Amino acid sequence: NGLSEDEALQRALELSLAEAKPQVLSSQEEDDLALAQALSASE
Amino acid sequence: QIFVKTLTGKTITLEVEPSDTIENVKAKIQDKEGIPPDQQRLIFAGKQLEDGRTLSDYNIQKESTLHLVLRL
Amino acid sequence: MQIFVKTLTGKTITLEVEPSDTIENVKAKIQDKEGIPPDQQRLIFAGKQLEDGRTLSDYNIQKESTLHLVLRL
Repeated sequence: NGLSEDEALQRALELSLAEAKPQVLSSQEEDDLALAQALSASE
Repeated sequence: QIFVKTLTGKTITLEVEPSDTIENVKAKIQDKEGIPPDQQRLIFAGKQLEDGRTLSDYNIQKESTLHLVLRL
Repeated sequence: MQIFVKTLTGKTITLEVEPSDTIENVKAKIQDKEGIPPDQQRLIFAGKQLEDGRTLSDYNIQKESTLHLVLRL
């Protein structure tokens, strides 16, 4: 009714291509630690 | 004035004092993006930010980018 | 010789090392390259994860080789 899965999946799909989490909370802390740590340290 | 970057690159900006804890920053991030306090992680210089500490305890001063990483 | 270090994030720098160089030096090589302290690095090659004191010769690292990298928190 509100949101079952497809409208959450169809989005979840499209971010993985765009390799991006926090728009739809897609990727994991695991992978985002890598980026955030690689960014924060290099930046 | 400190930025809060994300993996998408949604650079949301915050205005908090050096004396303000990271607890406040979690609550201020809540105000901006609806995200519980215990499910956020803020990185700076490849170093984890604790709750009890303030921006003065670490070397965070001004125009400082703060990389956010959520957990499920 | 010239080897490669592959992050999980997608970044890939090429290095200029020698067989007799230690793993600490290689991690310090990354540091001046991309700004990462040695204490926040896990170099992975030939299945094992590489110890600090030993050299690239000890782990048999060829030329044009890929050493995978993970950042420790």
